[PDB]
Amino acid sequence: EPFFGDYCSENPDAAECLIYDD
Amino acid sequence: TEPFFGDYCSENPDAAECLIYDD
Amino acid sequence: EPFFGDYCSENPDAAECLIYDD
Amino acid sequence: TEPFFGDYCSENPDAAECLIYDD
Amino acid sequence: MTIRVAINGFGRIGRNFLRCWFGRQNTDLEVVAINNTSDARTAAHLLEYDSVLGRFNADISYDENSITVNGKTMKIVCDRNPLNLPWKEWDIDLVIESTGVFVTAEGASKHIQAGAKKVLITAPGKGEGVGTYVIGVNDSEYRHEDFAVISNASCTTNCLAPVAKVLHDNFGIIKGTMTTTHSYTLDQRILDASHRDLRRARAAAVNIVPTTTGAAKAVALVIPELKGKLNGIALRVPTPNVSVVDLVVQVEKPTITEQVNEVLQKASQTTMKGIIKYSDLPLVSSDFRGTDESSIVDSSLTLVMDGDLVKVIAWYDNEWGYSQRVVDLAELAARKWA
Amino acid sequence: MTIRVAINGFGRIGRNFLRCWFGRQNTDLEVVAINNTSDARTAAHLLEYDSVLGRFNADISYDENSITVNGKTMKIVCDRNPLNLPWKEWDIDLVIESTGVFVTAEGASKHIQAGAKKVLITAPGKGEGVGTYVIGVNDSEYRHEDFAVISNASCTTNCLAPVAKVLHDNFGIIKGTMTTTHSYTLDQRILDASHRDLRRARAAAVNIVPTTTGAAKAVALVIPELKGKLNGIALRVPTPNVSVVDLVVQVEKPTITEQVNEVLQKASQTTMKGIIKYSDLPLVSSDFRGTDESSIVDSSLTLVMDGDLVKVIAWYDNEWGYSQRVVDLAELAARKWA
Amino acid sequence: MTIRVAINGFGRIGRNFLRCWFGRQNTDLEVVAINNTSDARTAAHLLEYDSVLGRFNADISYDENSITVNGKTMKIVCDRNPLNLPWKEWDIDLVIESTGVFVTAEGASKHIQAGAKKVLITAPGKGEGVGTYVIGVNDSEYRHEDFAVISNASCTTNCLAPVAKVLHDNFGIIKGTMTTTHSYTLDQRILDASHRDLRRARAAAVNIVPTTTGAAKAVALVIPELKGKLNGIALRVPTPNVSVVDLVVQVEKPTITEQVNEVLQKASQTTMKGIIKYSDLPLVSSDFRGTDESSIVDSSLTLVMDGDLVKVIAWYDNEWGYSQRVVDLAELAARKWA
Amino acid sequence: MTIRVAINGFGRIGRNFLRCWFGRQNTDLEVVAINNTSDARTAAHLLEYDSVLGRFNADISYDENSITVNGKTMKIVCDRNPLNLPWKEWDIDLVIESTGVFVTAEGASKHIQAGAKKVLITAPGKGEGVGTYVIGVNDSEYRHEDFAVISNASCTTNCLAPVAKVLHDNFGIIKGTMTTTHSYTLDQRILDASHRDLRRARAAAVNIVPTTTGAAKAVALVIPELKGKLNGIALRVPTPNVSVVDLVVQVEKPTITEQVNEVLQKASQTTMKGIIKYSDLPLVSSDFRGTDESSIVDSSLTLVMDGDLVKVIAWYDNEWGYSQRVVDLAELAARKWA
Ligand SMILES: NC(=O)c1ccc[n+]([C@@H]2O[C@H](COP(=O)([O-])OP(=O)(O)OC[C@H]3O[C@@H](n4cnc5c(N)ncnc54)[C@H](O)[C@@H]3O)[C@@H](O)[C@H]2O)c1
Ligand SMILES: NC(=O)c1ccc[n+]([C@@H]2O[C@H](COP(=O)([O-])OP(=O)(O)OC[C@H]3O[C@@H](n4cnc5c(N)ncnc54)[C@H](O)[C@@H]3O)[C@@H](O)[C@H]2O)c1
Ligand SMILES: NC(=O)c1ccc[n+]([C@@H]2O[C@H](COP(=O)([O-])OP(=O)(O)OC[C@H]3O[C@@H](n4cnc5c(N)ncnc54)[C@H](O)[C@@H]3O)[C@@H](O)[C@H]2O)c1
Ligand SMILES: NC(=O)c1ccc[n+]([C@@H]2O[C@H](COP(=O)([O-])OP(=O)(O)OC[C@H]3O[C@@H](n4cnc5c(N)ncnc54)[C@H](O)[C@@H]3O)[C@@H](O)[C@H]2O)c1
Ligand SMILES: [Cu+2]
Ligand SMILES: [Cu+2]
Ligand SMILES: [Cu+2]
Ligand SMILES: [Cu+2]
Repeated sequence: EPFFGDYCSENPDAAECLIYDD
Repeated sequence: TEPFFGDYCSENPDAAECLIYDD
Repeated sequence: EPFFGDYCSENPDAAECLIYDD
Repeated sequence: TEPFFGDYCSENPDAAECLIYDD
Repeated sequence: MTIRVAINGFGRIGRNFLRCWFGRQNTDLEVVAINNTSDARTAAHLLEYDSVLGRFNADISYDENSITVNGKTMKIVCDRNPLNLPWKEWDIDLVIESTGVFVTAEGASKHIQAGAKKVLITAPGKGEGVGTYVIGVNDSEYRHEDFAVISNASCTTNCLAPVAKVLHDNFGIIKGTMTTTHSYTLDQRILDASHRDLRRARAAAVNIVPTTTGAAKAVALVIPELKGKLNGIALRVPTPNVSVVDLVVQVEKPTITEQVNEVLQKASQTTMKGIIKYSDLPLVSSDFRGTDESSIVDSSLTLVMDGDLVKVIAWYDNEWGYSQRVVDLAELAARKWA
Repeated sequence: MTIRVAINGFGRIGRNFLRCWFGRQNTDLEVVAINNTSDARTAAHLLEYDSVLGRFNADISYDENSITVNGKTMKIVCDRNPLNLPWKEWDIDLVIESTGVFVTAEGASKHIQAGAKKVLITAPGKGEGVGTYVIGVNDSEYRHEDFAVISNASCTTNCLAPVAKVLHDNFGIIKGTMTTTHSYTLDQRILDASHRDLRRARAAAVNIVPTTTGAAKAVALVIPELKGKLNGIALRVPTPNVSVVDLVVQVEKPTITEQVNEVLQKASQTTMKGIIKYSDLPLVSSDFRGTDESSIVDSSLTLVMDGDLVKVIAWYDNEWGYSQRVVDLAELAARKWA
Repeated sequence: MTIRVAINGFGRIGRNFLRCWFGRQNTDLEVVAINNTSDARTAAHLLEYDSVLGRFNADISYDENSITVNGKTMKIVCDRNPLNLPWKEWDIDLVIESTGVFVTAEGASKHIQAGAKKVLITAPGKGEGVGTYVIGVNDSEYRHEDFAVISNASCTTNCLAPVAKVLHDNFGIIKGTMTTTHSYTLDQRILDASHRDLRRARAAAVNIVPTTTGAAKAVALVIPELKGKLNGIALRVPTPNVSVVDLVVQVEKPTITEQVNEVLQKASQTTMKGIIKYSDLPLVSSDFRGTDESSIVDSSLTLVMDGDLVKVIAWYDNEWGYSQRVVDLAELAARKWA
Repeated sequence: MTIRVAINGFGRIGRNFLRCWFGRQNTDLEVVAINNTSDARTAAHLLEYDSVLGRFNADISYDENSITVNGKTMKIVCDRNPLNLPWKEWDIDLVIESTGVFVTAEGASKHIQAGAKKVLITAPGKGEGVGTYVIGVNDSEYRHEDFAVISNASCTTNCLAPVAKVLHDNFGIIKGTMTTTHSYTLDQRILDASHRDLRRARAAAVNIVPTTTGAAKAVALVIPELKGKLNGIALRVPTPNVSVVDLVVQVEKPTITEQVNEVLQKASQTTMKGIIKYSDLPLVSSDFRGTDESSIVDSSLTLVMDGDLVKVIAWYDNEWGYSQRVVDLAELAARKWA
């Protein structure tokens, strides 16, 4: 989570962060 | 046609709802 | 195999007959 | 361009190799 | 009157044509027989379950050699040779020739030699002696005794003509070119495979595939004045249904974008009512699945380059829209039998 | 007799829910507000036109701050922070959390802080604090005062749990694995693009993309007995909607394929009626679009390898089917509001 | 030192084979003739241009009756009846049977009658009389005089058998089931069209289509031990090439996931070297295009539910991978020609 | 000389641009830094594994904050704000602005305020003060001191201009219209989802989606004489890469189809060598993946309606072809630094 940990924390709906449990 | 996207896209130019590539 | 039995027998490569074991 | 398809398609007009729909 | 009709080729246009029929107000036709390369079980299953149209909401059953839909049973024949079909012995007045194979005046005629009194080709007719009719364009020139073999032209022609007419009457077309971005069809191979046409030989769902077309030149068959004026090509892309045509005509009477749209809209409400649909919404191809009209003008796309170079964009559900026109053409012939 | 509902996240599930609701005869709900990252215009447009569902047959209009469908007006908001939503002042009882970003009790709770009384997450709850329910599996164990934040689990769990139950209650599951061949979803990229999940980063419409799922385990929340027994993976494939689960479980009570389907078939018309559908037709995915049931067993595909090894294949419209279950859950809570 | 080979059926496998052959450093084969339902022009064109493989980097020319690639000329014939092929006069030792229509010893034998000495069917043999071999699994049991008609099994069998072996030789398979998420193939229809198999009749690029397969059992021909233990189904999805198998087997010797991959990984660099590839990267289907191995294990996806329940996922380029194995088998026979 | 270059936006054009570079003869550029919305691990994985280009054959590795390709290490920055980039402290001469977001003269300038001496926008530049160059069309008018922010225009313009030029010089274009059947791109949603542009909001892989374009009008920026003469639209269809443009220009000097083709072919061999490719084979879109030229004229599609209405059809690998031009433009600027 180097980048995506902090990044996805502020923009959880960003194209690079969406994770839908399928 | 900017009752929302004007500001939103100004502040979040890379949002999925804002991307416009000149194909 | 009413139709396809006799039909596919004469035209085994017909669009309606091809069956590739996958 | 009929060294084969001419006769083949004449005799088998419904073959997968012969179908031509005027889209 | 209620003429007896038989369907030769129960494919996309075949089954679509039926469903259009089974869903209409009143009818001067009566589908009594269906010839297909399959058994009745298969024909019944495919008319019900459809990847594009969705499940057919109707009572459907079948037996060793026929299918019944909402009480109506239709005989199921399976002979690849039209000459061997029981047309005469089944008092068949009209045959819907939708196999995609017997599209020449010569091949279609085989239904006549078999007893049918008239044959309707659901595609451009090749050869001499065929009457081509585009509903809303030249259908009023229909005469039962003019031709034994008639054609409903192609789906692109059915989209192109109605619009070419309004643009000609109103502005007079000098010359023009066209391109249709069409959904792939059953004549294309699913994967690279042998084909007399090297482009139709390529994997359909993963390619943009150019093909020659006689839809542009065919428009001349219903609008004589345009003969030798229109030409174009086709590009098949990865969608299973619904197409769009791109028409660029040079006009004699210079105009502006708003004028072109105003007349197209005028017609959609008057003369071309039910044939040309006017759409001012920012929609996409799938939004037109099920549209009955033949041409669905996308007004926001209309363009007029320097007063006399007009470009119109029209969508058309090539399977369903065209089929409505085939049912329309069959009705015309039923209302004028003899 | 009626609770006011707000929809947070007007996406696939958010819009499928609204349409499932409008399609029902009777309801103990009243959708009065929607929060989304768009304007009212975009909301009304995407609700009416859908690439998968087709056009919404309804009277839909809109204005700067609301949309109206068949006489019912719904306020349109656009605040990404739930803590700023006027839930208290709009007397909102239930909030449908379908943004896919507030799946923990903590996050969902922000709606409660904003004044909502209850929140129903349309996804597996993350962390502790949320009550998970699956209609037809443990909906009977619903207590209004148990959790202010509930969850309808994932779409796979809704298709899996109902089948696993009948399989456990009749043959007793010792354990098993499961693979779901799923349609791609909005968390995947259309083309190779950056993503925290290297597989989800790959072009979704041209790849078979594996992803880790929790669905297998999540069943343990509605069927404690299976705690730690099931497990699985997911394979996303190039289709926009409709998925199918492949369940292989080691039964405790040796049986035969005919029995397994006999059981399943029984449930479809009795206990799991309306939840599980029993299909014995040679169908394909598109055939299941718009199917209200949660699990659609393909009987002809059931396998029993050596009396104790069972393999079941069940289809499910991950969007529409699941959304009917969300409406169901919402309705339950409405009928038991405290 | 060299056998003359003829290719019957210049389709996907027929052309993938020819390209796999040209790509190798050394060979004990010489492809001298090709029979197909096309002209030499179509043959040269589809060999050079491929939607999946990309352009064939080679010097390709043709004329009325032959194609030439990098100096080697191959005679082009077009007789659908094998009994009429000039195999005897062209001194043909081995015939690659890849038309998909002569899968029984009876049919394949027609090439022997025509004068060929051996025929290698690129598909599971139908009926009795054919010898089935899977490189790396039982290729060691090859005897030139055993069968004049051999088979390289199906593409799934080639990915499955090699994995099942390592799994049986290390943990001992008690039994298991398998599902293969397969790319669509030429036996499916591009759009809903008539077919003897109601599922194969549905639009392949827009549906998930289940089909019965023999691959699971066929493994029993190269691994007698597993006779009647494995079984499976197939799910065809909208991708033009590359598939993946989902194998779930009840091991006899309880183990752990890390061990299972430790074993598989060992084989990839030792026994099954060149046959099984061990991948521990978060990859997707397209990444495996052009992969020479027969089975590509996705380690991160291996599951061991309760020590004895194992689940393995293995990718395979059903066209290219399988075709390398056909070249391998052909080469074997060449090195052991009697 | 070897100027220092930084890449802002390591997406499709970003990574494609790099691979074009890493595969060239000699270079006057040196990519030293890459800013992207991701970590170095992700940037390295995506440059190697590609759904379209296939695996990158090169030595690739990465560390906590950089990636090395064939011995060359490039720093990896991850700041969404160009103003905060270490351009000054990293002596960055040129920035490749390929984020798709900073395409206005104002936004691109932020790289300058951060230290970069020049910025190259891989897309049409909006606003004033930008120098647009189309290699092979007006690239000889390049002057290092003319503009600090330059643009390589769009991929469609890069296909349109080179052809519009040859057709203008040789026949002089009076007016014209165009339509590009383009592959979908990352600005479109994978499924119906919110978007400021209702058409880009629709499921990309299942729709033909019209979009406005400034590619036609942009041609005027490199061929001043055409200003106010060309206009058109775009239609995005379900293919991940490779596009085709349909140009219809009214000419002053009447001609015939063979003449138009003869000059296009002449140019492809002379003046437009390496920019316009001439193709007389019946190919499909996927056959052009990897084509370096910008315009690939499909001669069999050329048409001339009544001597003065010309229609040309040209393919272009929008990702790879365009990238070669971006690397071309960067080289020009390197060879003329100061
Ligand atoms: N968008 C469209 O699909 C469209 C629109 C307008 C016109 N058309 C035209 O309609 C015709 C058929 O096209 P389609 O899309 O329905 O394709 P299709 O392949 O689904 O339909 C053809 C049908 O004919 C049957 N058939 C073939 N040979 C036969 C024979 N000898 N006897 C009896 N039945 C036979 C096939 O089994 C199939 O059911 C073509 O000429 C085509 O150009 C198609
Ligand atoms: N097959 C399915 O799509 C499916 C099935 C079951 C469950 N789910 C779950 O439902 C959730 C949403 O899935 P979806 O398919 O509808 O995706 P989606 O992207 O279409 O829907 C999300 C919607 O929420 C909006 N949104 C995002 N952040 C927001 C915020 N901060 N405030 C207000 N609105 C916001 C978006 O604009 C969008 O309209 C996920 O958790 C997903 O796992 C999806
Ligand atoms: N993934 C795969 O494609 C795959 C993998 C393993 C095995 N196979 C097997 O290989 C066989 C062929 O499969 P394919 O994918 O190459 O299909 P295909 O349709 O592309 O190839 C068949 C070829 O044989 C030709 N043909 C048909 N009948 C003929 C005849 N009577 N005489 C001469 N040529 C004839 C066709 O014109 C075509 O070129 C099948 O049995 C299939 O199950 C396919
Ligand atoms: N066919 C084509 O793809 C094509 C052809 C010509 C021009 N273009 C143009 O290139 C541009 C990018 O298109 P693309 O296809 O490469 O799309 P893309 O989405 O793959 O690439 C954009 C990249 O920019 C990154 N990014 C976004 N915001 C950022 C920020 N604030 N800072 C740093 N990085 C950021 C993204 O993570 C992504 O890696 C567009 O303007 C487009 O019109 C595309
Ligand atoms: Cu048409
Ligand atoms: Cu799910
Ligand atoms: Cu296989
Ligand atoms: Cu472009």
